[PDB]
Amino acid sequence: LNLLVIVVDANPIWWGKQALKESQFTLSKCIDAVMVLGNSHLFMNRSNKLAVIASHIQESRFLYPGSKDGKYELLTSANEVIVEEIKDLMTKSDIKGQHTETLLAGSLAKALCYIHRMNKEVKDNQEMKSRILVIKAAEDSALQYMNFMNVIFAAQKQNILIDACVLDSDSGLLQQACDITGGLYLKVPQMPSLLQYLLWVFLPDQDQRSQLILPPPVHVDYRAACFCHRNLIEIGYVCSVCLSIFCNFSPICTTCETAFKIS
Amino acid sequence: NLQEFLGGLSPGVLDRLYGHPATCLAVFRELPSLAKNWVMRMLFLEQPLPQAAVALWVKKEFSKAQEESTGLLSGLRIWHTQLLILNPIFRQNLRIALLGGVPSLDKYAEERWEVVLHFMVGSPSAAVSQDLAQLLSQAGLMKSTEPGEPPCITSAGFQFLLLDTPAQLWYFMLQYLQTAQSRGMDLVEILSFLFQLSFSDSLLNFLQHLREFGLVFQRKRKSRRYYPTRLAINQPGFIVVETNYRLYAYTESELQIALIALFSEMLYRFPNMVVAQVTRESVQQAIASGITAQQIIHFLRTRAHPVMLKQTPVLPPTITDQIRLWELERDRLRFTEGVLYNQFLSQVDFELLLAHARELGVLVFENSAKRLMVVTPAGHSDVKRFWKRQ
Amino acid sequence: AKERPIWLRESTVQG
Amino acid sequence: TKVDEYGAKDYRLQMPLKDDHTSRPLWVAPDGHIFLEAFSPVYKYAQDFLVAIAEPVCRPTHVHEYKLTAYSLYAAVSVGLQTSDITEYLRKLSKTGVPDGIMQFIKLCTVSYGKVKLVLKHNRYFVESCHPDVIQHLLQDPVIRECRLRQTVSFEVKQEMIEELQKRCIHLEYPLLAEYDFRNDSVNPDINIDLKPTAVLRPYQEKSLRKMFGNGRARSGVIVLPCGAGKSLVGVTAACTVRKRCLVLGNSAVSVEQWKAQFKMWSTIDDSQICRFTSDAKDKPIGCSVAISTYSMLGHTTKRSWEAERVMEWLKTQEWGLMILDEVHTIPAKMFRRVLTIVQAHCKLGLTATLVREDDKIVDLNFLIGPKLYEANWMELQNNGYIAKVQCAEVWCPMSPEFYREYVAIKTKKRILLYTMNPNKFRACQFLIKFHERRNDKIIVFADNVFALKEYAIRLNKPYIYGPTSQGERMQILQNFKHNPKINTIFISKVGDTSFDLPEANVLIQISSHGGSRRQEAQRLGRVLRAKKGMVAEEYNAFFYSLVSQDTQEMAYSTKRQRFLVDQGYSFKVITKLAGMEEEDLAFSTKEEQQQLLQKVLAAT
Ligand SMILES: [Zn+2]
Repeated sequence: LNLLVIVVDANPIWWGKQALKESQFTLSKCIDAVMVLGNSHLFMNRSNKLAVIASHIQESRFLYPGSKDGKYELLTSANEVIVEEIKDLMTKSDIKGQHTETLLAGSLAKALCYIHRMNKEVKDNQEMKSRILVIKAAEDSALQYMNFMNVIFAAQKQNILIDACVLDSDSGLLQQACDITGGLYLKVPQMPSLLQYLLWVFLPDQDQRSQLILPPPVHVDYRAACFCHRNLIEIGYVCSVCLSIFCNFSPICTTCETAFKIS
Repeated sequence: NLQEFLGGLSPGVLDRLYGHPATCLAVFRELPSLAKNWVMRMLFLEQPLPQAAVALWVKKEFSKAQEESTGLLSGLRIWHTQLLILNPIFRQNLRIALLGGVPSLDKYAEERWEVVLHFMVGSPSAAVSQDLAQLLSQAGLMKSTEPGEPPCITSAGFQFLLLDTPAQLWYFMLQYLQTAQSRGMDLVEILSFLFQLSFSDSLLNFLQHLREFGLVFQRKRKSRRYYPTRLAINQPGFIVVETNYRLYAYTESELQIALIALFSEMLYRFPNMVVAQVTRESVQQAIASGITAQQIIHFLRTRAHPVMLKQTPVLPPTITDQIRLWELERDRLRFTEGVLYNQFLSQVDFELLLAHARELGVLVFENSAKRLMVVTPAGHSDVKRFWKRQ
Repeated sequence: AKERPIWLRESTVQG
Repeated sequence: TKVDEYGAKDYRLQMPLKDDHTSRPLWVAPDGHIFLEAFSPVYKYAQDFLVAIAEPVCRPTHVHEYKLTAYSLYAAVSVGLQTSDITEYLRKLSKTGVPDGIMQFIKLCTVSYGKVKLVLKHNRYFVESCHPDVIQHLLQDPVIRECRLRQTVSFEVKQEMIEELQKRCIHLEYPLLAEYDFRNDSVNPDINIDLKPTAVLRPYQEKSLRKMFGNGRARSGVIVLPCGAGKSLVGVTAACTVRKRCLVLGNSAVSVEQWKAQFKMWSTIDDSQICRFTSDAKDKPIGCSVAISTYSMLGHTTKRSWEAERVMEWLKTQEWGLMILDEVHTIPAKMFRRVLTIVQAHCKLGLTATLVREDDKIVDLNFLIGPKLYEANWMELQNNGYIAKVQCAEVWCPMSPEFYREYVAIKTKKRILLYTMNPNKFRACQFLIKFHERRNDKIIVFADNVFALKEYAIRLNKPYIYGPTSQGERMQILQNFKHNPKINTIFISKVGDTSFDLPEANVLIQISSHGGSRRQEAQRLGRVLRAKKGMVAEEYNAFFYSLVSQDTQEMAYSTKRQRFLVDQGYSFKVITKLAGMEEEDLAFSTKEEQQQLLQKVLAAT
């Protein structure tokens, strides 16, 4: 079976900027597209299961743990729960000017441990191939690099595919993240037609991904920079403690304070 | 299989059968691997697309999956070339199906099916139902020929009996649908209910028959609401086999003892166990009744006690081989109706007749050295007409 | 080496 | 007594079911049949108890089958298990209770034991009994008075009528006690025989010896052990333990020679103290006590050579502490059984490996010697590695058309010589022998028909042995088979199964069979049971092939013949066809050769 997890980056600052701009695309339509993708994923098979996480500057919250219109009861429950919870989360939110960058590493960590819990609980008879369909919507924060890299490596070890679906911006950190675990990277330039992209590129599971034509991966610039400048550097002088990429040879690296002996 | 059943249908019945509530989803689940993905893709397109794109939309490796899926869905007529847009009705119904618009029950199903099988076998005590009896008689697994005397069991009956519960029930329901069309019950209306289960007068009668089979149980003096059993949507073994053709079955239900006695000689019956012997007499009796060694081997394997699961193979090779040899010995002499020829003046005419018989499929066996052949009586008329025509 | 014969390793019956 | 709609008897209203039936792994049928589980954790304890109180009839891998009788219950009481001591534990183990019929049967059998004891003293057999009422009500029939020679009440009885009186008592419900109190016996001085430390006793051998010596007094009975299991060692150990005069009875010259060799090898008793009361050679039988002789001689009915007459009179006069009888399956024969009454012995132990026969005279052994004390578990020995694992197989050979035509056409019994000699079986045996010869496996071909054996042996230029074959040539052929690498096969006739000490062989092909003889089948199978130096049970190094001809009386004989082996647990795998036979070149590859063989068979007359 397959356990899909949709990590939606619903950043109020950026999505409300879109709302002020009165652009055609809106967070409501984005949530509807994600809902349709999840419904289709579960539609694929009974054993398949899904979950949803929403990201905010403060924290990240799960959007998912009759036939009034002649509807499938389970998907109806999914629609109702996600709609109600997303509206509640968006309506209620404190204001903090100091912190405005969208948070994604914590959401991905919550995801990873959730998949671990489900993998433990599920019967050993059936094998579960989990996936994380990250949908970024705003620029990433520099300070989150370390934790995001930790969670990416944890995902690599635990065999989960991070399928990135960044839109309106190309996050180098996120493309690097999905490249490590082999997840697909699609940058949709047509936001209104986003759902067609999901039902083709992302929706097919790892089982059938190899035997299918999908957009080629984007080249990844594995840049390195010294802690002085944050500029690209091809040669780094790291020590045996900090393991930090530096500018040039120095008597002692500041982040270490070690008694380096010249020679 | 359900795929066979749905493939054996016309477009006119197919589009009607594609009802809004469930059919578009039940038939979707059938889509084995990949056709699901294409159905989701072109669920939102109002413009048909060229076939070359679908052809090249699968890598060179594993293309056979592409062709087989395309052929299966062409048979299902989900789309039309229109030159591959999906049927508008199916598209709308599928969009409406995609964000648009118990412990006692299983025991009840088990008990009802067990009593049905008890009646199927020559059990003196069994549930009485004239409709069920006549339905089984016309299902092709039973023949009475005398209303006063209880109906006997035909050759196919034993083969059906020895099948596992899932396949047994599925084939029984397949025959139910085929006979429903014959009796005049609309096939589409009854079929849609089965799909709806996994999520009118004819409906009431069909639900009554399903309840008699034990798949559903209203539990409220035949109310509108029903609670389907586990079998409606669609266990450890107990037999221990020795190397001396001895079976020790931990059986308390008389059905299992009867099934074992169908092809074994019973020796002792303990409260929680029974001892039987698989001898030539019993095995050949079953084979003459109509069973073949494959059913017996499969039955013993599926009802295999956990003790013998450790050894590989589960069933001893000596027992399996002995059963197979016993079945083979019975059909050592193969009988085939035919007509022989004699006194061929010339071999050219014999060869020409042989070619004609091969073309028509009449020939069954030929002997060039002896210049003779055998033809079935059905082809005897054809060959006689050819000879008369000269 | 010293492996068992085929006709004893597996059933030779046509089934 | 109650029969269901099917063949099986109904016991729903007979006995109840224990609530902890899963814990209890034992079953008890009213007829006495018991079905034990070989997968239960307490299987070993249940096996020991059920072997103690009952005799196996079928011991497959999963569910063992035992049945108890009066003799088995008497043996249990002899080893000292009281009616309660057995029945209480039987009820505890049983998962479905104990039927009242079995309860009363056990009670009656146990109580009717020990009341009458038979003790021979000063060449006189006294029927002692502490209870006098037993004799008082036992002297009703006139046979006792006519038999008798013309508390603790005892009376002398005639030597000749002992067998008749014993079989009478068995059905009279007062079994006689044959226990020998060798520990307390001063009439016959103990012999200087000891068991050297070199001899090693296997666990099953020790268990059988313990069952025999259930108490300080040795019990007279029959212990069935495989020929390769060391039954000779068990008998030697029994004699050494008895420490009194022992008379071992073989069945042939080879048997007596092997018994003397075993005595010398495993017992410290000096060579001069052992004699061979054999016509071919003698070692002063009267001089020493420990003796080895033969049934034919002791029961010889015709004229007796003066020296043998003196020896026989000495044997009759003397009293023997132990009477070992090997191959007890032949005892119920007229002449052989006469030896039991001819000679006097306190306990007559019996050893054998194939205790099976067609005529219902095996039951007579229970009173002729005693209850079957022990019967080794062949499957357990195979698992423990004491006996080489055997891949028992039955090669089906389709009969040739012409041979089948004559066979079916003639209603006479030339078929024995006909179906035993057909081209298909000839080619099958040739190919099998070739395959094993290139595999370096030792072959011992068997065939009842000497004519067929000779024909096969000449066609394959192999050294066939048979009855009137010279002893020197027999020994030469056996030595060549054991030593010479160039030869690895010997074609032995029925004489092979009688008695021999042959080298361990990796395969045993049997082209022909004497008939439905479980005795012969087991006797021939025992040859390859000789465990190798470093083999393994799962390797199935040993193979046994019983070639049969399809659609012939040989099939019925083979099926009736493999009953004992399947009861032990061996699974005979059927081989319809052999891979590589078509490619391999074999004799009788053309119709003409089969024609000459058929003509020779017809001319055989
Ligand atoms: Zn440092």
